[PDB]
Amino acid sequence: MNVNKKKLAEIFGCDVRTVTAWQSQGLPLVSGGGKGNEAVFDTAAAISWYAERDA
Amino acid sequence: MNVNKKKLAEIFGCDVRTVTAWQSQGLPLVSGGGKGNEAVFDTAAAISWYAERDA
Repeated sequence: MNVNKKKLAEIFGCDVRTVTAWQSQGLPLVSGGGKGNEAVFDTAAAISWYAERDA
Repeated sequence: MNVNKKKLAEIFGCDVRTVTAWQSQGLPLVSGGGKGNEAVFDTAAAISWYAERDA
């Protein structure tokens, strides 16, 4: 689902900054820029990415 | 974040029934029962479980 970065962090159970570090590592966003209610991610895409990195 | 089954489904990008099938496979719930706004899951626990399945 479409979520902002803080909501992504909450969903994953990580700090927000960890998501931004994940962006450095290839985590896709759906629409960009940065922290808070700016960068929008899709939960399903983040989970697929997450699962394909340490699974 | 504490979510119901339909919200877990939406987050993962699966049908609700896939979550119930995931429950058959060891997916932890935080508080149980069944479908819709009944069974409550934590997103971080579900993601950890999902990621540890097969990658």
